[PDB]
Amino acid sequence: SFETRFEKMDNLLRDPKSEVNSDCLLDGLDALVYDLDFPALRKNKNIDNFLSRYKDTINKIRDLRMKAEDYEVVKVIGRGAFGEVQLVRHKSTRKVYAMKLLSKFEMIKRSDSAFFWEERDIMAFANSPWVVQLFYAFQDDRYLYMVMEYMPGGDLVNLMSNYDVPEKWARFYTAEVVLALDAIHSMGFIHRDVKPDNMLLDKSGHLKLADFGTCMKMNKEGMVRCDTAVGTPDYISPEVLKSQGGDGYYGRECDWWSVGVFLYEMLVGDTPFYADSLVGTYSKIMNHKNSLTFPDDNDISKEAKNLICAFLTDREVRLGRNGVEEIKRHLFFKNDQWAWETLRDTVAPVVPDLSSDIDTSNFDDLEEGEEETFPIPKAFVGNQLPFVGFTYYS
Amino acid sequence: MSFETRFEKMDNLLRDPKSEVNSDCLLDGLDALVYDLDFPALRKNKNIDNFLSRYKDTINKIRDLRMKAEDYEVVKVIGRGAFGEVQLVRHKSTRKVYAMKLLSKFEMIKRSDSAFFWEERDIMAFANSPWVVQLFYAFQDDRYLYMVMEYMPGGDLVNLMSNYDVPEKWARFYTAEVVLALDAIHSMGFIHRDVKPDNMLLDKSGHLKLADFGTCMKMNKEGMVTPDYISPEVLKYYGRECDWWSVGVFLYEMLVGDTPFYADSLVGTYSKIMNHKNSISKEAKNLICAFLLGRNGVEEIKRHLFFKNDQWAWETLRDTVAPVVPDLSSDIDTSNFDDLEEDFPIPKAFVGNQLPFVGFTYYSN
Ligand SMILES: CN1CCc2nc(NC(=O)c3cccc([C@H]4CCCN4C(=O)Nc4cccc(C#N)c4)c3)sc2C1
Ligand SMILES: CN1CCc2nc(NC(=O)c3cccc([C@H]4CCCN4C(=O)Nc4cccc(C#N)c4)c3)sc2C1
Repeated sequence: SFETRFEKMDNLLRDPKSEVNSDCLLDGLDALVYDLDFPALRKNKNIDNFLSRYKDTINKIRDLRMKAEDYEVVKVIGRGAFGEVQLVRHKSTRKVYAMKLLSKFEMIKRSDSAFFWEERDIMAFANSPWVVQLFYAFQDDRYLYMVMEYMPGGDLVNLMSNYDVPEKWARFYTAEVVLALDAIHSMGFIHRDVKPDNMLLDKSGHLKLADFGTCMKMNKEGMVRCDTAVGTPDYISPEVLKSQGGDGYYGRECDWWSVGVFLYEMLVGDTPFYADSLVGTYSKIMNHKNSLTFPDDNDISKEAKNLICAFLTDREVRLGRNGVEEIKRHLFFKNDQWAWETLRDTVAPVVPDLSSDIDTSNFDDLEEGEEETFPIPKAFVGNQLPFVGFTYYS
Repeated sequence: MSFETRFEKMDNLLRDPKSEVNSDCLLDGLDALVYDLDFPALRKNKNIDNFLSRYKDTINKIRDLRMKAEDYEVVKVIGRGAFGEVQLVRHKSTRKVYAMKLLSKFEMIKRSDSAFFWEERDIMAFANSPWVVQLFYAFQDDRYLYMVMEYMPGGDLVNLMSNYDVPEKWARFYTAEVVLALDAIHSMGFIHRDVKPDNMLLDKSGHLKLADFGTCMKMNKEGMVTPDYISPEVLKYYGRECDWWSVGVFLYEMLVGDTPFYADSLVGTYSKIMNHKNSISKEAKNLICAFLLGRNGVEEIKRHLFFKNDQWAWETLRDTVAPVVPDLSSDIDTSNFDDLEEDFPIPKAFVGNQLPFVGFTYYSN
């Protein structure tokens, strides 16, 4: 039908979740100009006639649509594998944001050019207080940019380093992670990277997850198949650690292992499977039945020890294997202060004392090293193609 | 400048039908990219493979949704050109009757003539003049370019001169219509470069309107930019005066019966044009020699003694009764059109054969 055709056709161009969205279609024309404008390629009569027709307008569009120049970089608050997070202020609106830039070169070289898609969807369409919001997503020939919600309270690895965390506080932050992970599992995702570095605090001192670059969409049975181990050497689970070609089948239970590791470091001060060599950690995780030992001097309760050991076991005997309510039911979470249904509405243990909209007291100082860039191509390579459709505004 | 104002201007370019980076033109890019990249040799590239696995499925969904040649039923082949043909079509859903021009993408890539259609597109789509054949829809596939236009049931002026012994009264009318038609094209900043009776078509009322614009070119700076109708200055930048030469050639052929510079060999015609100085009314002769004038303005042409008549006025010429009005029995009547017969390689690396056609798609209203 003619009428039904243009109803669906126009639906595909305004939809923010659509692959062929208005802002995603421009990314194609933009990447094409980036990848074709070279002397060797310009020798082609077809490539030359395209560039002479679209280079003029594509430059005007480059100035109009969101660019890195529109943002005033205040301070580098974080640093990752493929980039760094900066505290930015938009030059026109004067709004304060946290911007994460991802190196397109480091992504092409290391063949890791697909991890950002799930993170882009989760942050933009989560609609949960447990997830750091993504306001704008843009790009250029060199980087991918993610203009997100700024967390003035800082990361949790900054909290345990600056405070001697008691059990009362540990009870709160663990319960927040449990509720936050359940929200991610509700969207049908396994985080595969639960660590205090990814847990960030807002202006009120409440927890919300931030790095969703290790997330995977769960199947109808709540499982996932992976030929590659992903996470952090200390927080990684034994079933997801040995995950290789053939034997790489696991559910959401691997995310509960990382909660136990987190609670241990929160109370003991060190990770449970820490070793001076990275291979030593690997062997300790697989031998958790004999490797997991608590220090002789204890500030920690019997129920906290039970909750750690309930999480730090084999997948088939691990806590949370039969719903999230199984975890909520544990004796360690039984308290007089808060309730599960209204946990984010109660007062946080630490509330950040903020003097200005650009306060970075909770983030420890970092150096602002030279990077590599793509060589000129002798023929079409299309290095900008795996990034087409990343641009988001809504 | 400012954030809020940048989003308004960016949204304008996306909706604007005259814009190069229009909504329908942006899809052409993604469409051409899938056409040119989906090959085994190219799919060996990790970047090309990851793009196609992500966009080929959704682009095929769009190809079905967007306008196709399958949406129209071909009634009769009314015309034929160098790179294509003109067919009388009926849109299967709306049942509307149109004239559809096809252009071979292979013939354009081979012969290197992959830019002539751009002026033909802009003139027809954004003219908003009764003197220009309207373009309703413009679409494409991996094989052709399609131009869904206004159908002219009255036919071409070549058929008129062949079927009627054209008197001066008729010649005065059709010449004045061409003059008003060319003035409208010059107003848009375009020079025809090939004004001939084959390009002049008649509507249901018998009124003239120009159609073939493959020889046109946009005016450089102020106003500067095929045989026998070719002007000597073209032969060798020239202005809009070259189109007025072709009007005189047209008026001559309409009254005499033959072209003024006709020769049995094509080479002979070329020499006769350059030697125009040596190669049935006095006022008709005065006009033919005047064009062989109009350099200053169009009013100079209108104020000639040949155009002085009791029948029509220059301001209301298209509103008066035409000399010949086509007798049409049906919406698919092709009596004024003479009958005609009904009837690339896999790349080893990126060639981008669909790239000079990106941005051709147009949808009116
Ligand atoms: C192995 N492959 C799969 C997954 C993967 N993943 C990557 N990731 C990165 O390259 C990266 C860059 C900058 C920053 C971060 C992380 C780690 C440090 C803090 N951070 C925040 O995103 N912080 C934050 C996030 C949101 C808001 C605020 C604030 N305020 C801070 C990560 S390469 C890569 C490759
Ligand atoms: C060297 N280069 C110069 C520019 C150029 N140009 C070309 N041209 C073509 O390929 C072509 C195809 C079909 C039809 C026509 C022309 C000539 C015959 C009729 N016609 C109508 O366009 N007719 C009409 C146009 C609009 C409405 C109706 C009706 N009814 C009829 C031309 S190759 C070429 C290459």
